[PDB]
Amino acid sequence: IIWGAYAQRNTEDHPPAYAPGYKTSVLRSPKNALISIAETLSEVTAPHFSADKFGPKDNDLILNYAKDGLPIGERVIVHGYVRDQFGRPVKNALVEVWQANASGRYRHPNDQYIGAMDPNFGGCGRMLTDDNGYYVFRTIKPGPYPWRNRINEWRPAHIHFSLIADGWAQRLISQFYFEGDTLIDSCPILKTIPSEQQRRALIALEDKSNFIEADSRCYRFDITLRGRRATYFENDLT
Amino acid sequence: IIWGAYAQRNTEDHPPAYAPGYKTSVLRSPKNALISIAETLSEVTAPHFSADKFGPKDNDLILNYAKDGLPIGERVIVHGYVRDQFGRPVKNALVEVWQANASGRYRHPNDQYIGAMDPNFGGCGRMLTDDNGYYVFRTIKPGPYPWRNRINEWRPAHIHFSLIADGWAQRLISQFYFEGDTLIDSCPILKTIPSEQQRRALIALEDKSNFIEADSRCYRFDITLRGRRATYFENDLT
Amino acid sequence: IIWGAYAQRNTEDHPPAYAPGYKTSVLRSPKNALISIAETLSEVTAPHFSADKFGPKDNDLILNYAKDGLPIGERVIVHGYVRDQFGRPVKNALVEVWQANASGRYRHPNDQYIGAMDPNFGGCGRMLTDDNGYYVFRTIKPGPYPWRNRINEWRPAHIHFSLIADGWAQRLISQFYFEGDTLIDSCPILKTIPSEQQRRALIALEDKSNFIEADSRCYRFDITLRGRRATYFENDLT
Amino acid sequence: IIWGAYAQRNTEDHPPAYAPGYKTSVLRSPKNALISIAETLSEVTAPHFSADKFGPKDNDLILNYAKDGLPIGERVIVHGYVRDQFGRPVKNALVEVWQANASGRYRHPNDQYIGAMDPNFGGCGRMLTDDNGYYVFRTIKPGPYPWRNRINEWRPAHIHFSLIADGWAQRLISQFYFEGDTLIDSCPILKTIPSEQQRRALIALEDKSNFIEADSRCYRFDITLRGRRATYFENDLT
Amino acid sequence: IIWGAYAQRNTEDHPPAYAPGYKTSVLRSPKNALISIAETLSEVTAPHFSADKFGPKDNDLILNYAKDGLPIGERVIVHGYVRDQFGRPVKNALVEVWQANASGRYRHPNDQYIGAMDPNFGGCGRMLTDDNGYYVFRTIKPGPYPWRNRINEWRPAHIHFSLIADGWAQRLISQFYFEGDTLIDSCPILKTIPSEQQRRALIALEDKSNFIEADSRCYRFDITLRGRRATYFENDLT
Amino acid sequence: ELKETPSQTGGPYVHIGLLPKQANIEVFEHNLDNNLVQDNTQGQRIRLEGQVFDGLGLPLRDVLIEIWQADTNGVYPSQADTQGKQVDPNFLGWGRTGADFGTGFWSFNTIKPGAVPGRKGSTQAPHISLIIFARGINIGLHTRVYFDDEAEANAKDPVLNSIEWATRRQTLVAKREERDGEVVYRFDIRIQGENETVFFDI
Amino acid sequence: ELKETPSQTGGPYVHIGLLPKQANIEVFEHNLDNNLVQDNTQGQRIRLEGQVFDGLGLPLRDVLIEIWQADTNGVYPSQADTQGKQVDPNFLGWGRTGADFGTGFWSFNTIKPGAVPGRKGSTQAPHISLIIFARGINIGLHTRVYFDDEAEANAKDPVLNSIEWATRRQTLVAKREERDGEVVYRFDIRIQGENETVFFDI
Amino acid sequence: ELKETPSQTGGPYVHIGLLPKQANIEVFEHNLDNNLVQDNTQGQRIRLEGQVFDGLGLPLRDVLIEIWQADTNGVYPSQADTQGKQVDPNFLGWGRTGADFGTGFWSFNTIKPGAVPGRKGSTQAPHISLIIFARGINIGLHTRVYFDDEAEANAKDPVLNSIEWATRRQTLVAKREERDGEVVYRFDIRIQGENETVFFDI
Amino acid sequence: ELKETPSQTGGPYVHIGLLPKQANIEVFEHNLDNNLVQDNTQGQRIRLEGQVFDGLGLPLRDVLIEIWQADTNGVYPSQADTQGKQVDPNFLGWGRTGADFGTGFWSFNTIKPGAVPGRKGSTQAPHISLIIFARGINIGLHTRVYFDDEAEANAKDPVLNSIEWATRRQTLVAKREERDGEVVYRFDIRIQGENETVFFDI
Ligand SMILES: [Fe+3]
Ligand SMILES: [Fe+3]
Ligand SMILES: [Fe+3]
Ligand SMILES: [Fe+3]
Repeated sequence: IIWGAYAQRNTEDHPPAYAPGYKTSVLRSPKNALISIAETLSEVTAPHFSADKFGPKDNDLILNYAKDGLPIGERVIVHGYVRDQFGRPVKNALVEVWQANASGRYRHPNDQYIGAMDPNFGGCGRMLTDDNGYYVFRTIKPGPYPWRNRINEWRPAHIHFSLIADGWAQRLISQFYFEGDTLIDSCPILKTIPSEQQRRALIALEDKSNFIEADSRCYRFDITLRGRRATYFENDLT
Repeated sequence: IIWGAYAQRNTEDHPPAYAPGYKTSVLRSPKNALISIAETLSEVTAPHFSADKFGPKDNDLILNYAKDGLPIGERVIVHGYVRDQFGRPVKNALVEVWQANASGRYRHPNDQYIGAMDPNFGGCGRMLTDDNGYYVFRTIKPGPYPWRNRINEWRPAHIHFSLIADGWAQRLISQFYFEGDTLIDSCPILKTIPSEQQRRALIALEDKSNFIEADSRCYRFDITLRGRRATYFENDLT
Repeated sequence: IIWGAYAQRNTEDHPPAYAPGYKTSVLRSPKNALISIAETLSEVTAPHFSADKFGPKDNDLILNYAKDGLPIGERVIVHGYVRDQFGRPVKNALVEVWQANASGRYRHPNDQYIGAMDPNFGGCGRMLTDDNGYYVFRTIKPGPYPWRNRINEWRPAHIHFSLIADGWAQRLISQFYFEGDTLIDSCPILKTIPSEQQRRALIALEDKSNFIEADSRCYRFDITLRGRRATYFENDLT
Repeated sequence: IIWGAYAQRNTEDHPPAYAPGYKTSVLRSPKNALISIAETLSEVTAPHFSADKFGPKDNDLILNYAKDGLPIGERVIVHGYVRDQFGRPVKNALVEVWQANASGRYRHPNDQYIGAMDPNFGGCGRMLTDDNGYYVFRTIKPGPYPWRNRINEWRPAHIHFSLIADGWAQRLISQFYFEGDTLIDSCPILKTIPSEQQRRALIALEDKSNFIEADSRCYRFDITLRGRRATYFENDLT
Repeated sequence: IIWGAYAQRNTEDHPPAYAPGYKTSVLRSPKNALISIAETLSEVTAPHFSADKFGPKDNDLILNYAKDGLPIGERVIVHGYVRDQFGRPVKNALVEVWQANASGRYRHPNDQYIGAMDPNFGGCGRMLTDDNGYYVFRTIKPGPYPWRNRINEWRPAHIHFSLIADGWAQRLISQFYFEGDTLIDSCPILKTIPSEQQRRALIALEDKSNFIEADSRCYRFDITLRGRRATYFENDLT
Repeated sequence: ELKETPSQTGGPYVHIGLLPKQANIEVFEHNLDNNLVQDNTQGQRIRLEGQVFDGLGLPLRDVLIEIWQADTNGVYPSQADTQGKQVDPNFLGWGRTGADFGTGFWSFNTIKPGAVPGRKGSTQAPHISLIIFARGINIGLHTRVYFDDEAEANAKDPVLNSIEWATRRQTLVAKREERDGEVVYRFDIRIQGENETVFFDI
Repeated sequence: ELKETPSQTGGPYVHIGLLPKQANIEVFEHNLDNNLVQDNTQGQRIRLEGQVFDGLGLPLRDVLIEIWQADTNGVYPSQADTQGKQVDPNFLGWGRTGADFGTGFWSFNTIKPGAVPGRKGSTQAPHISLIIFARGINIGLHTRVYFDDEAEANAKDPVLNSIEWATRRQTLVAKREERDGEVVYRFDIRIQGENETVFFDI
Repeated sequence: ELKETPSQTGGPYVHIGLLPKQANIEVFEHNLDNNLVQDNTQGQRIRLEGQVFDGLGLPLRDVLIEIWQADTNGVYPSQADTQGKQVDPNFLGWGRTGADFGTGFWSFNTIKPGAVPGRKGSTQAPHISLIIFARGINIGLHTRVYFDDEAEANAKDPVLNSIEWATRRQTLVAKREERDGEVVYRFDIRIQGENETVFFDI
Repeated sequence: ELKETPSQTGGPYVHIGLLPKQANIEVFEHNLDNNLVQDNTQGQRIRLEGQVFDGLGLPLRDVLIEIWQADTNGVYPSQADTQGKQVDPNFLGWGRTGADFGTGFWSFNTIKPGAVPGRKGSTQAPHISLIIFARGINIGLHTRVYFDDEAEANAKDPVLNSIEWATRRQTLVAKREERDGEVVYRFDIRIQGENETVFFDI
């Protein structure tokens, strides 16, 4: 198989750059339209990360920062699959996540929220997807986060995730939420996304059969990245 | 992959132990609730049966008991797949079936039904599922069976089946019926099952494309067993 | 009848000037709102074109540029009526059209599309509507056109048309498409139009009864222009 | 796996032999009913074609006949999968296609249509499906074809295809159309097919994600052939 | 305006030639399909009938045969318009009608129905449409007619009509019925027509506002004939 | 756009309205008939006769026939004729008749038509357009009558050559005869079976 | 379970895609033809020829034909053949041709097939599977060609005996002839009417 | 009541249909151009030139422009003109041109228009109605060109005074120049940003 | 076919998960950083630094940046590179950093990339692909960094020439400087307003 370029990103399935409802986007959004280009080797290539460099607890947010005891909060496992738009699994992709603790408090110098800090929780982890595009990490369910967009704004509970896969054109950063959270319907950030079906694509579903008795609950969340088209005639990539 | 315990049996997808409509269950059902336990090696292990011990006609109820001639009745083939709840195929599982003959008469000392006995039909067979969880046997379609629950009770045509797979927790015995049988809607035994969707899970479907011309008809019936969860963190099984 | 001014153009039935989805409009759209004015003789008058100046093949795109042979493509006839919003026919209006060839290739210096050029096709014609506002021309159905808005953008097959009628306020340029073209639902340019009913107003309908056997197919497309109101009291136009 | 015979062709999913609406079928349709037979080695076997004999441009109708330049018309790629009715892929099946050019003109001595001939287009190609039953060819989208059934009859744009696979019983010749073509609803030939769902099975779908920027559009079209049943008991084939 | 050929007759809007339900059609219907031809002067021309030859009572079936008194039956007026499929009125077309009397008895040697003959009723008339395609005649409403298709067959009340207009291709003979007649839903002859909308096109509607007090009732019935297409390019008719 | 009014059979009593006199009904002073030749009609007189047979080889005794033709110079007495030539002022070009209730024979007294222009500058062989109406016939059947003594013209006729099944072309050619001094062309129409007459959708 | 893709006529120009050279199109270097005999092909050479007639007794001048057969020993050059015998390494067993645009004649140069095993241990008489494609034909018509010089084998053939209307069996038997030293089997196919060829749904 | 057909951009190749010669297409004998002055046209000749700039201050090299104006006496060569005065018989009053593909400059050779009557008995200052079409422009942009040497008339112009933002009025005034003996009015149009040209909805 | 997972802003605390140490979180032994040069990395060392400014001309003090580039020979350390050349075994080609919370400055220590093959046999000028993530930014912004000392190569670069607004091309060219003996390219990114940096949809 001789691969061609990645399929065109469908701008309609993503939030626009300018979204007045999400205030900080007003000054941090280009006024000019993005210039689309035909892909070259630069856009279809991406770095490789060896698993040798990852620690044993890198995907365990419950223990990778635990000092004196366990973090306070809801023990939950999150897993799922990473595929490209054509359904092909994405192997060995770097998945990085970060979140606030159970109080909705981030371990970051710029966070002054009254929510209590957890000395045993860090809030960040990472993993590589396997040959089936499968990924899995453990964590404490994050609490909603109050922030200043409009004075009384509240982010629904959420986990930040980033992916670096096979092509630079696939570079993606986003956030996923938990099924049933009532704050999902009023979040200005989630509302930057035009369609309803795309908003639901960011919701992790309760996976009851995979709950671990007297231990942890579990959420299922699949991620879809752009996919490459195969070439059967001219190969103009190079 | 390090396997954990089998997912919890969903009591709601099964008949309760006490079902007044099915009379004999009144005295043969515990009054106390079942005590749920965390699984150990005992519950996740099961015996292995070598195919060497099975005869060539073990899965052919039309010929495994034929003496002077062929059994009287509807020549039908029944096949399908055995999977665990997570969709994984169940390999080399022991499947045992037994049924009445075309008259709705069982070859059993305790059966005095006026329905005629067939000297060339036994009513029992067995098989092992293959690597894809596929199974297949041949038989004579069983006739409905009159029995005494309420004086004029009639079991719809049915075949009894039993499975012994990879884990003791999977041990299952049940019965399947044939699509279209009008007796299905009034059977007290089938009605012990709470939901309608679960009742339909016991109906073998007509598989017309797999009919064998001038020979046999065919029914498709898939069986679903409990499945094990994978473990990615602590392994408390042992 | 003493004519007054043309009815106000309904800005809601037209695309706005600023349409981010259609990239080049970002820098070529006024930031200030249009200033509406009461009409004067300047806005209600327009030039007159004598048919004496038009050639016999001006409305025949199949033959007006044919040199050695006929153009390659789908022989189609397009006709319809030009009316003002009040249903009155628009007589002797200048209709000018231009399009790409069957390959979706325009005969224009700035077009480098790989689509093949047709030495016998020019792609432009013109006509004057008759006393009933009726117009008719012949052409080769244009093929879809790939262009760079987003890298893989494709214009559905279309024909460009321009009208100069009785009043300058009526000056209109637009494009019409062909019924059934699946590219119609994803075109960013066609989507600049707010309502769905207005988008459909640009679709030429298959006119099967007017097909010419073993020769040409036919499409029906009516155009509606702004219309003047009659005055029965004060005449402030002058 | 010991294969048996192919499943019975479902006469209801195909046009009858006698179809008055399609005039030439009146004298070229048997008056007697077809005589069904049990299959033998003759019906389940078929020839094998080595790829060694195929040229590099056999599946490229844009270039396999190009002499001085490129053909005039819509550059389109057509791909899809060939499966048997049971979903199994059909490997190394010979696929042969032929069509008219962009003018709806066939390169055939008996075609006198006024539509212009393209000196650089032949209108025929062939391929072998791969191990996944996948096939792919390039071509110019054919223009509708006027013909004499009723005097003003018009075939919607279409491509003729033929398949020779694993069994003679699978021998199939047909035609596929393009999504959105309005001529599809009035074609007497397409109407010879009884059901609506079967008519839609001959429509190639627009595959926008597989469009190649500034180059070609793409259609997806899957073909389903008859499939063989497996045998687990008597093998009467021979 | 340079006229071309008449639009193709839509065979789907007419009864087929072979209609088993209408018995006599079995032996009087060609087995071969009709051969469609491109029209010539022969098909687009037709005879002209001067009104000078028509008598004053030719369109009055109540009086044109009255000898000693008036016919027995329901005095009804029938009028309507004759247009071509494009809505143009058909001027000076010859309209000829004939029907049975109020007893459902025809004044024809071959009619032996027990229904009583009316010495003052003939059952035939004729007219020419005016410049607006308007026609009008007076008559006695015909009674249903028993006939032998199946032994107890009954024609709903009906009037036979024939038209000879501007082109031979327009030659048409048919029958119209009266709104509300319950026999309409079971007539084998009316059922030879495929669609329901076409069957309703033969029903004369009650025109209450045009009833003439203490005199006659009135029915409205419009007739549509094939229409010619205009030619704007080549004129191959001759 | 409107759909054409659906056709229906003329029925067994079609004579009442189209040929009153044959049904013994005298209501009209001027009755349309099967005689197209007037006193000053130009051209050679001819008689067109024959029968119409069903699928059993039996004649229809209730069929009604009409013909439409050009004058001796190939000009139709119709405002739709675009030839620019003056047509015979004493020729209607149309006629109607009915088979005999007893024998099934029909006939017309007319003139042999002149060659009429075909499409794209071609020339059609002399012919008469004919239509059949009757019980059992849902839509009037169209056909043409050519003459066997015009072999050269027929061989070049566009319509006859548009029939790909060559053996059927002969079903449209009437045979010339001469009862004494009168010219008679026999044209038998066969709706079904062998030698089935070619019918057109015009 | 999926439904089989619906069939459609091959159309009048079926030659473009299946027999390019006959349509005067040279695009392929290797063109599939009606010659199944190679240099080292075993068995006695034979020529299969004939015509295909419509309901009017007229030959189809646009029909396309294909045949599928076993080698001289009754073994099909197909991986689906389960006989366990080695097939002739120089035999494709398949061929395609088209009737002549002018005369309607078609022909194949092949080998007379050996007896092939039937169902339930029976033996089939030598035969060639043939299929017809053409304008007017909605689904390819299947039939078989048996040989008249194999009377004894034909009398015991399972397929021929599965046809209860005995008089129709003969329509499947080709007649042997000998143009000089070459063996020729004439096989005429009649789609409609009398002596209509038997067609199978396989 | 019907809705007006929705507008769409003229597109980058608008020249094909409106200015064929600029796209190197010779199909018409009579080509509409940017020259409104004929041999016997009355009034003082003037040249109107300039450029159209986008939001980046860059000229549009694919814009098409048209102008509509009255004759030297303020009478439009239109049947819609109700002044009752005779218009210049040698003046179309309309012209079309396209920016240069390389430089972006456009120009028209015309006549300076006479004052035209305004609404309610007012008098408009001399002006030319101009419209802009181009890729990126969804609906043709309307504007007017006034002349700086008509300061007194402009000060009393109804349209210019209907613009409440006084500082914008100047964007509609072209500057007079004199290349030798020819009068030239420079009129630059700015679609976006500072000094954005006033656009009207007429 | 599935739709791509919708993008969301990285948020103000993006450092927690992508640059833990900058957020004072020590959880990983191996931390990804902004240093692409290793001991045996080939090519001339260079420092890429600058700031990112918002629509007010103020630097973003919470922006995160990543770069992707080829080695000194124009080969990407990616299995997707099809050049067939051996890449520098001691080069990841990727790096990540964050603006300083106080000043807004960011920087990377890397190597100047070699020319990489363009589409259709063209050659791209040396460049580094860069992406911007931050609060207020809904989708990562893509752009490229070219070098001013490669004027000849830039003039022929396909991507730079695909930008029709020529004046914007310069926003993608970093300026070379030399703090003592070290080579430094300054690249300031402006998200909005004048001199707005060109952003690509790749
Ligand atoms: Fe009647
Ligand atoms: Fe075709
Ligand atoms: Fe365009
Ligand atoms: Fe957050």
